[PDB]
Amino acid sequence: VKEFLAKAKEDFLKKWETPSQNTAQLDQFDRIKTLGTGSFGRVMLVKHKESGNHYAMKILDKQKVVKLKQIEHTLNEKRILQAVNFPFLVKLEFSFKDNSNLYMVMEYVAGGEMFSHLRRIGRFSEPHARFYAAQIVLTFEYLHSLDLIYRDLKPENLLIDQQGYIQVTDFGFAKRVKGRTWTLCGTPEYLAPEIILSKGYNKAVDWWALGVLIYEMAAGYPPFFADQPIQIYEKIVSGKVRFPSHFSSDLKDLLRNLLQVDLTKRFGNLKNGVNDIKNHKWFATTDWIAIYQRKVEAPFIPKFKGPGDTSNFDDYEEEEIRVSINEKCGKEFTEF
Amino acid sequence: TTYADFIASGRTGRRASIHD
Ligand SMILES: Nc1ncnc2c1ncn2[C@@H]1O[C@H](COP(=O)(O)OP(=O)(O)O)[C@@H](O)[C@H]1O
Ligand SMILES: [Ca+2]
Ligand SMILES: [Ca+2]
Repeated sequence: VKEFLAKAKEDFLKKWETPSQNTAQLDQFDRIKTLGTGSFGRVMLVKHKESGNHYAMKILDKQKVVKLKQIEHTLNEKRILQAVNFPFLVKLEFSFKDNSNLYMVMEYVAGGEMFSHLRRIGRFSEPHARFYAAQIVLTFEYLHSLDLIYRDLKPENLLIDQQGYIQVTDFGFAKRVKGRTWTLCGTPEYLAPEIILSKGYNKAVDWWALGVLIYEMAAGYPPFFADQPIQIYEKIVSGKVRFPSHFSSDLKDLLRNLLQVDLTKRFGNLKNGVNDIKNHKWFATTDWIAIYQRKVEAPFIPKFKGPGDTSNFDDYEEEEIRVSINEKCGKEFTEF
Repeated sequence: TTYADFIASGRTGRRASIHD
């Protein structure tokens, strides 16, 4: 892996250092329907006029971004996503801005969020959860080797593609950092205790969040839940975790090592790095290269009926995409 | 059951990010 990652870093750094800009414009697409939303962004299925291809267009209102103090995070999101390349990371096809909004146009991943399948089916069997987990382990090995921390792992940000494999989306909190950082950001159920306790933290928070993800996939509910975030933070900080009766002993052992409040003990954070996870008994049946190569049979393949089908996505209320005749926040977003 | 307690709670739908 060390040879592959070295070359991967060279490729990434060229793009990190000279990012792509302004590679499309709004009137090149017809907007069709909203696919999903987050706290201040909307992603729409669109059709590109000259190619006929569909894409997923993330639209951010620049004034909302500034009001919520997310300028730096948004510049991070686009600078990093345009620079990465890995089989389980969604591809950014175009980006541009206009007087009012920022646009990130990705490949459309039609199989829907992992979230919706997970809630509907209830939970995933351990082989099913393990197939998805292995892809995240490989993706975090890749991202961390570029000095990137991802910081927002959750089923709502994981899309299932037409072959049943994962595409990670939402680089909103991704950040290139050597050593520690302090921003309180993420999703409450997925936050590592060191984030909540404000002491400064590093890429080990992504391995914690992997533990949450695996738990939630295999249990059908998170290891720490409640009706309000403060109550969740209390449970995370207690760190007490209880497991469903049906979890295997191997899964329980892995999760105690990922949901480890002690950073000198947390898997992914030790001397052997990601190999403590890759070599754990729960992953004994996983062929790590075949996963990378996408040669493993997926446990589940969402129905797909045609270019532009959105039936694997919930419906959303639509709103006008307004573009003012006055430029908003031009200086702030110059490099976008 | 833990399942029943989760399903009756108010955080079973899509979760938004926080960023403070
Ligand atoms: N490439 C894509 N293909 C299909 N759907 C997408 C894609 N990217 C995002 N989505 C959908 O839109 C939602 C919000 O996108 P996201 O990037 O997480 O925005 P936010 O930062 O506002 O949460 C996702 O949870 C998913 O439902
Ligand atoms: Ca999101
Ligand atoms: Ca986001």
